[PDB]
Amino acid sequence: PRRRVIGQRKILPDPKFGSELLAKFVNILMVDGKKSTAESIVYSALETLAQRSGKSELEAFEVALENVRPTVEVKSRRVGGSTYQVPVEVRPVRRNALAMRWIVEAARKRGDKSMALRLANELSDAAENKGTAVKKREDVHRMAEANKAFAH
Amino acid sequence: GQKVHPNGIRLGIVKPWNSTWFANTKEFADNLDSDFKVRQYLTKELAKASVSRIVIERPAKSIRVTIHTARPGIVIGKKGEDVEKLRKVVADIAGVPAQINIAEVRKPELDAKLVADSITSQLERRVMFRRAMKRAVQNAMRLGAKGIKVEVSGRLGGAEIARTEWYREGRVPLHTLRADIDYNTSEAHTTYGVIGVKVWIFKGEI
Amino acid sequence: AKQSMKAREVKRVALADKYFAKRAELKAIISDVNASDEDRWNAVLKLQTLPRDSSPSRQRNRCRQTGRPHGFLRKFGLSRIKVREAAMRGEIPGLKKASW
RNA sequence: GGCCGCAAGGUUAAAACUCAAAUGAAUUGACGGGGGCCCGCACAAGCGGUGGAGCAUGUGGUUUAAUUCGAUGCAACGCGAAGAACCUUACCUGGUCUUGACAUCCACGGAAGUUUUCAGAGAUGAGAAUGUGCCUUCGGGAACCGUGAGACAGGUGCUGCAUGGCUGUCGUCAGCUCGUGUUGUGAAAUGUUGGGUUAAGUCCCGCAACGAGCGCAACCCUUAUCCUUUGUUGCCAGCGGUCCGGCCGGGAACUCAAAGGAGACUGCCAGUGAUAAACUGGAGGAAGGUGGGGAUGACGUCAAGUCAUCAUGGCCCUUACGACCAGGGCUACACACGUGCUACAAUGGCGCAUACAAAGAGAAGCGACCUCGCGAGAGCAAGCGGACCUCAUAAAGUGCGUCGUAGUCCGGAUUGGAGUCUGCAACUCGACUCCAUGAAGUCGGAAUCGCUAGUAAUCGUGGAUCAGAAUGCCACGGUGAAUACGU
Ligand SMILES: [Mg+2]
Ligand SMILES: [Mg+2]
Ligand SMILES: [Mg+2]
Ligand SMILES: [Mg+2]
Ligand SMILES: [Mg+2]
Ligand SMILES: [Mg+2]
Ligand SMILES: [Mg+2]
Ligand SMILES: [Mg+2]
Ligand SMILES: [Mg+2]
Ligand SMILES: [Mg+2]
Ligand SMILES: [Mg+2]
Ligand SMILES: [Mg+2]
Ligand SMILES: [Mg+2]
Ligand SMILES: [Mg+2]
Ligand SMILES: [Mg+2]
Ligand SMILES: [Mg+2]
Ligand SMILES: [Mg+2]
Ligand SMILES: [Mg+2]
Ligand SMILES: [Mg+2]
Ligand SMILES: [Mg+2]
Ligand SMILES: [Mg+2]
Ligand SMILES: [Mg+2]
Ligand SMILES: [Mg+2]
Ligand SMILES: [Mg+2]
Ligand SMILES: [Mg+2]
Ligand SMILES: [Mg+2]
Ligand SMILES: [Mg+2]
Ligand SMILES: [Mg+2]
Ligand SMILES: [Mg+2]
Ligand SMILES: [Mg+2]
Ligand SMILES: [Mg+2]
Ligand SMILES: [Mg+2]
Ligand SMILES: [Mg+2]
Ligand SMILES: [Mg+2]
Ligand SMILES: [Mg+2]
Repeated sequence: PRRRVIGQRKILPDPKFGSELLAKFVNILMVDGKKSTAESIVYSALETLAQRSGKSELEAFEVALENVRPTVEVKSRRVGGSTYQVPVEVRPVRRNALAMRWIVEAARKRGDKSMALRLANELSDAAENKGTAVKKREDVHRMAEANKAFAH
Repeated sequence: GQKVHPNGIRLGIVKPWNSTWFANTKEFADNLDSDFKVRQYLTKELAKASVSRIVIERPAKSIRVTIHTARPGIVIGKKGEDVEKLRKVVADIAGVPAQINIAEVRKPELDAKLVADSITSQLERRVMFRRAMKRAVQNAMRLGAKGIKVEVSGRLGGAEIARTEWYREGRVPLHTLRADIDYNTSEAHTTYGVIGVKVWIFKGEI
Repeated sequence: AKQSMKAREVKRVALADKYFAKRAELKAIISDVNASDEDRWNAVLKLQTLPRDSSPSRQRNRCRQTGRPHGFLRKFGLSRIKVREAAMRGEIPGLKKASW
């Protein structure tokens, strides 16, 4: 905004892991204000993935997170009718936000029987670079790679 | 834009109500109907008596009406021969026994209703509106009023196009709630149509 | 409104409160379950005899001053315009602008 | 026409005819695809929708005997209307009235009312018994019924471009003026410009200006913390009894109720600043810099809306443009648009069991308990003019089982049969219940809307209007997000 007055709002930790990042993930996955459903879904998926992997929920989630997060994006800038695609860096908080949002949106578009199974399969795939989320990240990286001539 | 009623916004702060009775839902509409008829009647007869406000109160199964006037002698009559007949007619209208009190208005040029009625009468008698408005403002200000505003709108002077003109002196802070403002209006039926008159009078802070 | 409408309302009120008791008794006869269907038939045929204006449902609420048939409020007996007019002058006891 | 020139042309130089102006400089606004400095869900950053389907509702058009009238870029289209079967009703067809459906004046026969009968769709016409009085100088005055004339009554008929009153919008934008003085022949200017600063013509400093008014802010309501008084129908910490029911005896600690106070003021600390105004941060505290929300709309603009709330000038009709009654219409239907509701499913559908609210209404009213009915409901019938009784089990949530991606155990339009209730009367044209049926619809082209926090999204509850008739309007709580680098 024109004023630049806002600050930052406090977020509560997750119920049974003591982590803020999982709480943010649950919030991203919530619809209509039904938080209990979202937290149960994510807990079930994390448990299934930990069983099928063996490491834990925490660092498995983290490992999937480094494989999807971006490092540079583009912004439009109109000049004379067309637009420059200028590349700019991404702050780490925005990196986490974009990673989680891409993960959730990719998982929502699948043909499994339950949302927990969808999310677990997608995030296990993304842990080793096979899903649609990593494809979106690669596309963003490629598009930012092409237009570096305007990167001042 | 439009402005709020100066009387309505100060009823819980400085101005008091004109009706001070209590009733349930079954009596409320009838009480307002009877009050309307009583006020209309007393306005009808007492026109040449310069009455400002009529306060109606209902103690118990009866009624008490207090009229504020600037000519109490003509209202009272001869040793009270008029108050009794007015009381009897009010008792007939309202269906309960009645009692009537008279309150004298000192300095009748500081009451907005009286000034509005005077201006209306002068307009009816074919007097130039600027003349009357200036006299009203001077008369009000000479008696110690803190401010006065007088507005006249309509088909002034018999013109083909209507307009609005107003005069003001002193302070009239309409946005200050605690301030004491007396506001009242009047209508004049000239040979070309209606002319509206509004008066604001500012007296004191608290 | 027109004076004709006010006259019609007055006449309807008169007929209604004149025939109230007879309407009540005939309706009570009809509404009973333990009776004779012949008596019910007679009561039905008798109920139609009365003038239509004796029904309380034939009356419309109207403003006590102007006669407007829309915007009525039962508490005061006036439509919105007249309620606001009177309320702004302090002629309705205890009523004031709300804010919460 | 003359003179000059190779030519292009140069030079000297008229008239008829036509209009009431054409023109210079400066003043106040408005505008610029001119320049600076700011603001706003205005972009950017995100979430959810509309435009496609079915249905509700308003509008345009067409049709009709009539589909009554008005609003009709933003600022009309769930608008007047907070609720059209009869009434409402203002429109159509038919049947009737003429001082009259509604007031005053004069003359005459007069109680007011209560049952009645025939003809008629009703309006109305005629007839049959009955009380025929009440203060009353026995003169009656008259609550109020019928007849006869006119002076008159009546008009939702026209003109919002003749008007009052009331409302929309720019816009909760920070602006708009005046007295005296001074400057200019004058329209006008200064003040109100300049440097900082603020949400603000907010404040400080300088200044041919010195002062003042309407605006901004404060005074008003509600919410968040604590204190004092009173304890019923409200409360139960410490004690006694219990049928486990604050149920009883009891207590005034606590929640709570409603009256009166304290509290938040850049008040204190540090730094910058022009020692100023102010700005960045910290302590204490329930709350920190306008804590949150509402009320409050300057001078004016749009010949904006309203003669159908009402009032009113002028015009118009008076056996009719006024009045009464029955039936119909405002609900039509090749089509086009606005605002909504319900969906297209597994973050779900269905079955069983179990937690946690707020606010509000009630006497031609709300209606428990018990009995009958699968059901809407019916019968009998306590309590309540209410912190006491009724409305009136909150829903999403939680645990267990099933369905396992199918036009389906998704969706509930249309249609047939049988009923309930309100109301003189549910054909046109009401709501609701039961059984049967089971349509389009698999996320919606070009376009387009709202929102910055207890907000969006989603789930329930109450009220006005009202005999009956909400998916609309106005209110109340549960759960509860994403994002804002920047101009
Ligand atoms: Mg009339
Ligand atoms: Mg009705
Ligand atoms: Mg020549
Ligand atoms: Mg040549
Ligand atoms: Mg010129
Ligand atoms: Mg010029
Ligand atoms: Mg400019
Ligand atoms: Mg400009
Ligand atoms: Mg946007
Ligand atoms: Mg649609
Ligand atoms: Mg229409
Ligand atoms: Mg029109
Ligand atoms: Mg609306
Ligand atoms: Mg009708
Ligand atoms: Mg007007
Ligand atoms: Mg001079
Ligand atoms: Mg200015
Ligand atoms: Mg100036
Ligand atoms: Mg200047
Ligand atoms: Mg300045
Ligand atoms: Mg100021
Ligand atoms: Mg203010
Ligand atoms: Mg602190
Ligand atoms: Mg602090
Ligand atoms: Mg116009
Ligand atoms: Mg207008
Ligand atoms: Mg119009
Ligand atoms: Mg009209
Ligand atoms: Mg009819
Ligand atoms: Mg309609
Ligand atoms: Mg189903
Ligand atoms: Mg499917
Ligand atoms: Mg069925
Ligand atoms: Mg905002
Ligand atoms: Mg809510």
